[PDB]
Amino acid sequence: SAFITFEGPEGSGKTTVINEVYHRLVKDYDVIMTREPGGVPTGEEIRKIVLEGNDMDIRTEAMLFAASRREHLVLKVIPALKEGKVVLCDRYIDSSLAYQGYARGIGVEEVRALNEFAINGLYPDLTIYLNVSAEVGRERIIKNDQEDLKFHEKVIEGYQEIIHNESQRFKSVNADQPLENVVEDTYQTIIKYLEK
Amino acid sequence: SAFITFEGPEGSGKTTVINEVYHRLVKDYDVIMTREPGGVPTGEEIRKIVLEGNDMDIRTEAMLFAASRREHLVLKVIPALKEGKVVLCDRYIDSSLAYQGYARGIGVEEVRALNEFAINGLYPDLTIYLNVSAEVGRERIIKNSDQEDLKFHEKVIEGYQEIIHNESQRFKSVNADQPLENVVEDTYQTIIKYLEKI
Ligand SMILES: Cc1cn([C@H]2CCCN(Cc3ccc(C(=O)O)c(Oc4cccc(Cl)c4)c3F)C2)c(=O)[nH]c1=O
Ligand SMILES: Cc1cn([C@H]2CCCN(Cc3ccc(C(=O)O)c(Oc4cccc(Cl)c4)c3F)C2)c(=O)[nH]c1=O
Repeated sequence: SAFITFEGPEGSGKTTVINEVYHRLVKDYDVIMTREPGGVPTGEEIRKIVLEGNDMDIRTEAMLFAASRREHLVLKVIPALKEGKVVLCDRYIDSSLAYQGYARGIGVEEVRALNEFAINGLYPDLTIYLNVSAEVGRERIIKNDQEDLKFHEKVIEGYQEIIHNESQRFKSVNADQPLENVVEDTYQTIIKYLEK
Repeated sequence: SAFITFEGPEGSGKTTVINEVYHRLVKDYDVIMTREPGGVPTGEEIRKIVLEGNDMDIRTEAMLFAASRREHLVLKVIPALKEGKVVLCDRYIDSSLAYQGYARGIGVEEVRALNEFAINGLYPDLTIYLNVSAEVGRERIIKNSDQEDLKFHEKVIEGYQEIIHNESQRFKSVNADQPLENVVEDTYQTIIKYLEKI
């Protein structure tokens, strides 16, 4: 079994990459695509709070993302891994570190301590980082304001810091290239890991 | 201002004590009494998830108690402390430490790290611990309102003892084995000595 997470800001081609890689992996592996809360009842209710929430305190929001993460991990991810599945998970711990920790200003290590409580040692076996420049990412967003532009840059800066410190499970894919190549590089990286 | 929390297992008479003590304190201090979620909408919606939980994972439950704690602290406690009020809170971080950490088995230090993210340095100035023996506690439950319930009750008490041993300075342990009139009086007097020394 394998627990593979996908990380990157918006405009990184993440949705296209997961769907295309899923279609290629299904030939050889029992594979699933998922994202938090991913249909888990408690997680869905938490997501309703987050999405109905107005001016929510950033720490409360971080704790809700971590609570939906745990529900999705315990009721979806772990049973799938137990079945021998390759789990392709859209966003996990690193999204909270880059968005809540870095971009929102809580502190990466403070958001890490929170998410280590939530995942309780269950780190991904492999994490694909779709390394897009802010400029290409910004262009893909308009295809698919000032505060939004700067928040997007801060998210990327956050991801740079996370990938700088930890580089074992992390595999950076050049997401500035056309999506066909981003898909191919992501596919080859996954196969190399799975076949090892 | 002062942030005073109230802790204890069920059967310690905690609700009864806090109500009576608050009623006496209102006569001399600008004081509010609250508990989580305490009407804060997001906290109330979180409370509904906790209660609707079917064999909920203990870590998710702990994070929901901590998110409810943040909302209640941010919207009710901190603004009252900024207005110079005395804030009496029925259950706070130590309830998570004792129930989720010790009795549920997540570990006190792990639940403490979660709750330190939630409270962001805002520990109580004083914590009243209603120190009821497991035997008096057991009997009081049967009068106010099995083997598994008794064991969890003993574990909650053992947990609070562990927390108090490691952080004695913040706590004031009140004999909760004595009649409720006496528990109220000792709790009220402990709070007065603290309030008149600030
Ligand atoms: C997983 C995750 C995502 N995000 C971001 C990722 C980029 C998009 N934003 C906004 C957004 C967009 C859509 C939804 C949406 O799902 O409609 C959404 O709600 C949730 C997404 C995941 C979990 C939860 Cl509890 C809510 C959301 F916050 C969330 C974080 O800030 N932190 C995390 O840990
Ligand atoms: C504050 C707190 C309380 N408890 C216990 C205290 C003893 C009673 N139980 C059960 C209980 C009883 C009533 C309610 C109730 O409020 O009806 C309740 O729901 C909540 C109480 C506080 C916060 C939240 Cl999110 C839910 C509850 F869990 C919870 C914990 O285990 N951890 C904590 O952090």
